[PDB]
Amino acid sequence: ETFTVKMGADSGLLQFEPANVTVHPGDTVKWVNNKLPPHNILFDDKQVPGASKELADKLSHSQLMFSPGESYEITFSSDFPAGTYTYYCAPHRGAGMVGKITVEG
Ligand SMILES: [Cu+2]
Ligand SMILES: [K+]
Ligand SMILES: [K+]
Ligand SMILES: [Zn+2]
Repeated sequence: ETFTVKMGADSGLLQFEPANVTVHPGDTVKWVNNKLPPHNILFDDKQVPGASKELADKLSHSQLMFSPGESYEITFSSDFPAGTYTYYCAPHRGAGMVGKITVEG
């Protein structure tokens, strides 16, 4: 299954929408650039299962997305550890533009 997360709410709020997503192995999360760009998607090393920097760096899309409809996807395959992956947008960090993917297992 694919879950679409908007970067910037339709309401014009600096939020990921939905901010919290629960996922099963094999699912994809697709971020779509929506309102009030730019946005990016950063996972800190201590905010993914096992605190793996190698994992968090692979998943982080640090490059800025400016155009509506730009997208980035992660397929959380069985290669991914179960647990929480907490992320944020650097440009809007002070606005609380944060999210969390929970991979069940
Ligand atoms: Cu943002
Ligand atoms: K993070
Ligand atoms: K940062
Ligand atoms: Zn860190």
